[PDB]
Amino acid sequence: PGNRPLKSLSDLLKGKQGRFRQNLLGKRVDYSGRSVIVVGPQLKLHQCG
Amino acid sequence: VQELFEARVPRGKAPIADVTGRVRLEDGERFYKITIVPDDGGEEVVYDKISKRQRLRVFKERVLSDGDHVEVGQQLMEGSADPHEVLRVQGPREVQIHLVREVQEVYRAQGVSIHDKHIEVIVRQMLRRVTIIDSGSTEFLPGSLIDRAEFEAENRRVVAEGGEPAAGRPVLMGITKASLATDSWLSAASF
Amino acid sequence: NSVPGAPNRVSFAKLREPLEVPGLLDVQTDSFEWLIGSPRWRESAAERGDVNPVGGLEEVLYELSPIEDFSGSMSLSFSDPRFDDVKAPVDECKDKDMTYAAPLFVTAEFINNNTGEIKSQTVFMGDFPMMTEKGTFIINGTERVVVSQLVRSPGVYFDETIDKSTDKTLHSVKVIPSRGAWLEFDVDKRDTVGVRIDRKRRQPVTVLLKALGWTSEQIVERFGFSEIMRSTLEKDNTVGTDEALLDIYRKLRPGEPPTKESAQTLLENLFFKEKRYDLARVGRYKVNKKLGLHVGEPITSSTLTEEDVVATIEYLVRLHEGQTTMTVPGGVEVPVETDDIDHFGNRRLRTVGELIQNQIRVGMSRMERVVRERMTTQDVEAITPQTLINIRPVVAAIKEFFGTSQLSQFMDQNNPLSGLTHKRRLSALGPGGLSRERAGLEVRDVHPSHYGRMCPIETPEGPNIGLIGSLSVYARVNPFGFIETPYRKVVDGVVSDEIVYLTADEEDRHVVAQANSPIDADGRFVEPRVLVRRKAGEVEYVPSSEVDYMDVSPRQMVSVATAMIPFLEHDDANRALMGANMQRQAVPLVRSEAPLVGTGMELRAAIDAGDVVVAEESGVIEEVSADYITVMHDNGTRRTYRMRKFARSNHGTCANQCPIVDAGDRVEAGQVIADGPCTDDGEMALGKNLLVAIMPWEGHNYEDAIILSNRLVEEDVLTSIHIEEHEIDARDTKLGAEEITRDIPNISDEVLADLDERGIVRIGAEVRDGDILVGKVTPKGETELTPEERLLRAIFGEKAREVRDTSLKVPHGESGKVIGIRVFSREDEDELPAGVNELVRVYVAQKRKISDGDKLAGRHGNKGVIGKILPVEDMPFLADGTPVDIILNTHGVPRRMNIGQILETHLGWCAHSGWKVDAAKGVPDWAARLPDELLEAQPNAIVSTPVFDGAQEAELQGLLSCTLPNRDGDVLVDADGKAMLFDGRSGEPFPYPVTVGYMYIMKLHHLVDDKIHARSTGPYSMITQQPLGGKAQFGGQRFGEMECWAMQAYGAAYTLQELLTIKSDDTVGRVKVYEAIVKGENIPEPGIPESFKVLLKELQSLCLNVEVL
Amino acid sequence: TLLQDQLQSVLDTLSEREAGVVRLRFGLTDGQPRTLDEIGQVYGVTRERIRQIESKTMSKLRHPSRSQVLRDYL
Repeated sequence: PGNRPLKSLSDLLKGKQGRFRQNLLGKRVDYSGRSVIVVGPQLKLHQCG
Repeated sequence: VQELFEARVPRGKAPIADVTGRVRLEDGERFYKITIVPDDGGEEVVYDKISKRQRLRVFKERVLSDGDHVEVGQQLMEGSADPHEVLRVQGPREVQIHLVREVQEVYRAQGVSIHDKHIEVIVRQMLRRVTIIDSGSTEFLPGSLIDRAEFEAENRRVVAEGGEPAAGRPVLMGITKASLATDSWLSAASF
Repeated sequence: NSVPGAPNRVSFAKLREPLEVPGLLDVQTDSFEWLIGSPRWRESAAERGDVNPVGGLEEVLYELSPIEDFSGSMSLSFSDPRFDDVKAPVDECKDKDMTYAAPLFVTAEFINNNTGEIKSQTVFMGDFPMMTEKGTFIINGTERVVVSQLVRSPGVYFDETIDKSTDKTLHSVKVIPSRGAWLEFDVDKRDTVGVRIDRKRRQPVTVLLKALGWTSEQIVERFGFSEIMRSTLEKDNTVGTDEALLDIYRKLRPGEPPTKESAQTLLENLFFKEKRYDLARVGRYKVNKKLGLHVGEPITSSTLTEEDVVATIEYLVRLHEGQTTMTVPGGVEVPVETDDIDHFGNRRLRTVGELIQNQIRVGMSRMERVVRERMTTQDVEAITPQTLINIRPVVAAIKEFFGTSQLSQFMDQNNPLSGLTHKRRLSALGPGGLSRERAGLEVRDVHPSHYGRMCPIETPEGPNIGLIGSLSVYARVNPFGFIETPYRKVVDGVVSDEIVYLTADEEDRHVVAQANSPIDADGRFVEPRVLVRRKAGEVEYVPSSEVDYMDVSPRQMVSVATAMIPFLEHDDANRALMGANMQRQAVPLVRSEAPLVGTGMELRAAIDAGDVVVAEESGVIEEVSADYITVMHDNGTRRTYRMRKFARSNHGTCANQCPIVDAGDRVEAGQVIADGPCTDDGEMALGKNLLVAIMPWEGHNYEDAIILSNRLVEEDVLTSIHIEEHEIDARDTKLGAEEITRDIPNISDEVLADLDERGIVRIGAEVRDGDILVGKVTPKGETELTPEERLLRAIFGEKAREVRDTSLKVPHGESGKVIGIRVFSREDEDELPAGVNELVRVYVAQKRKISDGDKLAGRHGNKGVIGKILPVEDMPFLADGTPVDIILNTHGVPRRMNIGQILETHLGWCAHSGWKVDAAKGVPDWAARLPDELLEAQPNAIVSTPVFDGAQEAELQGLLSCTLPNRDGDVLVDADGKAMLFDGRSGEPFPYPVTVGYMYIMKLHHLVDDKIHARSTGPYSMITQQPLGGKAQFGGQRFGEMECWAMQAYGAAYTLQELLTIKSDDTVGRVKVYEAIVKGENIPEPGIPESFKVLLKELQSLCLNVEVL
Repeated sequence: TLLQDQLQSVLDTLSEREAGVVRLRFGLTDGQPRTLDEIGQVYGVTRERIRQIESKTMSKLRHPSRSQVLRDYL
């Protein structure tokens, strides 16, 4: 329905969606966060806020 | 830099000398004419049209002119010489210096420092294969690229058995074309 | 100036302003104002020429009517489109989520051809959204805006190219109409022509020309001057009309038997049949103008008449011969030159009117081919006009435009200026135009024609530079879609006041003067020569005789958002652009204090932004209250204004509003009555004035970081309000219907001490992170509990239940009171989507103070996060004891070329202290010019400095030697503008005088509360087991590719594999590591993941036998 | 798993019989429940001699000390 080609078996491997190209395109992970940064002029070289 | 690593032919092509000897310069219709007379001597090498936009080079006497003694691989015009020709004419070890200098100069022009061992690690992956011009006796199709180590260890399998003279010449190839053909089937299947 | 009750803002300008700023929002209202057809536009485009005007709808019907079938036995006609009055006022429509529209009525009539009838029937076409007084639309309660679109105008475009083979000049042409066919007249490297119409490989000019009914002699007669076409005719190989007409038809199809239809019907059904090929009313004008056609004519048509074609043909041949002028029998001589595609004379602006008209047309082209199809197969003589009109498709098309269309955008309104500049925007991308990745860097560059029409400074910084721009100040949209600009015409070096709006075409032909020229009291150019802008676009220099036009004032090039930066002529283009883009992002504070030193565009851009309650008719106040005001007009009837308090904007800001008048004040029409979000006394005030020093302080403001004083936190000087809206819905499921109730599955009794008896929380409850807002519960279904659980329910005598605890809980890191609670129910007629029995929304307010991590910014593009907030007692304080408020760093000023932010720092101090020129015997040389009555100003006095005509480097230095003492005569800022600060922390004074002043800074909307994220373990997508989050879901960070490259460069294999296997996909690994962690055991060594025993199966599904050796 | 282990620990503090009685009743170790008389089948008693003991043991567990450690898992 929609006059579009159905994804066959080979499409599980080819393209940027296949198994081969999976671990290469990067993937989001757990135990992670992000935030804006500021200056810590009192921190040592081996520390961070 | 991308044209240097891709091993293309520089649009600002500059013809390189092929044989040592003298040089004969003739003007003409808007480009040039340059015939190198071999120091051997004998057969001369002729370059037909060197557009006037591409001026003459320089060499150490001065701005190289007619009747001058040019060496084997002395560049003739200013611009950019293609690595393939320098490889064919002066050997691999000269093409390595050529590529390294052409890249390191483009980098120095901006005040950036990159130790030569990096560019060397990158270049070493370009001069690994040989092109099989003469299939010889062993199953090697003409015009194919084969790894140097394997191409040499197979002709090492030349226990008399009929002299198998697999003749091939080294090949300089860009990073893309050189990475397309690998030794692990899935690694290549991932392209 | 020219405003009843505006504040007195002294100005530093020197010139006059013959023309006053237009109705900034005109480009939207007076532009709409043409589909409806209100008499306002009737007179507007009836007094300035425009012999016969026709509305936007009328111009559609009059192209649709009269509906005629192929039988030719009956006809349908439309006319007289009129609108009723709106059903619900704006406010209510914004509250009940109903679209703000009005009914549309069109008189329809059917007539029979056999005998004929005069059945006239007023057919209801449906609801039609109307434009609010501010220029925005209300759709389903959300306030959206339509954005005009730049598109090249249909017409004739010539051009020339150079071939690298032979290096000659080949001159091509093209005729691009709206919804038609294209026919380039190429001129190959060789000869002869490029007649390849409709893109079919080629044709010879003599073929189409003769096929048009031209003898082989007339061709050589007219087009022989002009011998290049001689070879075309020679090598044409075809003699006669049909001998080449059928050949054209061949090249067109191809492969079909030629006939008399395939010869004349085709040609007469591609260019002269005004139903498949029609160039809009614009193209019919750009063509006449370009060629020298009927141009002097009320001419109105859309057929590409034969004549025109022939003309352009010879035109082309004349171009690739070498000439300047061109003429045609009876036509006005035109100049011959290749046109430019980017020139603003060939790039029109489809406003909000034409976009709706296009949608209405595309709808009619569905509702039309439904009558003539149900016109034959119906019972004749039994049909009435309404029986044929199936209006539904049109309303559906309209709703499909106002939604899901990439040109109808949510009004970006976090302050008045952001809203005002969301309108007036022009985006070259979008439907019907070019794309963002398929348009080279040529439509992005600024063209010398943009001067006066599109601002070159204001534009986004992302991958949209040049694609999305903003209109200028004085510009105005032509009736066709070309942008105009006003000039003053000077005759014989006598600058007059005859303002004349020039377009982009007729500007180059003339010579434009400069804005700031030494006119002497009459309009005479004092000096003998003058700067100019000649046709090409260069900046020449001419005598004061050729100058015919002159700009009305400087800052014409500058947009609205840009015209508010003081000392713009001292900032670089990068920093000026960043400053112009960092003002529509500010937030409205709680006090909204006006800026001490701005420009004239403050007061004249708030009353037009539509957030300042403007007195309608001059009356007298009668009663005021925080909720509403009442004015008693001089003629009986009074009028009550209702100001909106604490209404949530679209981006979460506060839309507060408060009166600024007493119970006796007299007011006049236009005067301001109630302030707005970011306004103060009826003029833009986006931030606060803070005492700033320019020293680097012990490394806390390092590389764009900023330090503040605690005063800005104690005295609520940068406190803002934020109102968020949570929403949940209760539908019917397979097992039953979800119920929003106070009852809940196993739960404590301290998590219900704030819910009303019927679920939803009570207004005023101080909620925090994790609490409950709405009590929801869903049927569990049916399961079977293992022993350990059955032996546990029996112990605690709590028999299980069949419901799931799926409530609506506050997300992470969010607090503040509960302001409003809205509730809709299907059982109470509150219409909602399919399968939804109830829907509740809860608004939570929060007062955010300034905090390290919040971004700040001045007008001059300088920005930075807040790194440290020292106590009020350790901060460089002036000799009196006043601590500096912010401490900007020095190393950011020089290398960014924004010294503007320094000048206003100097002036900012003057206007704060107040000066008095010592010229009590004679005006000093430096200040003998600027204004009068500006030689002294009371302390804390307001001033202004227009963009390109304001203070002067030699005037501040004169205003900086008079800085009257604060309380006891003691000048704190020496002539150079530097004080002597004491170090509040060490005690002793700094060894060198430091620069201090008053800078006007604004708190941007990039607070840390929005950015800060984290995730220990959340929900995972079902199809792909990678982490996934949403509104109340963490989300998980993305470990990309270059990060893997870096990890490998370190040689850290275990960390990489852990980030790749037991944190993204390996379901048996995530739980097996979580259990280990929680139990305190060792994390199991990462083995081979389970995402490798699936590649083998996906391969074996291809008959590939892969074995691990 | 922690819940299973805590159930085991709690039931290890009762009589030697009552533990197995409750287990076989709720089928913890083996995995299949047992009727009132079925359990006593191995204890040589009848419906009442089993039900009284089971009820009294349940009342024992309801004691605050026993339910303190388990109330949260529910």
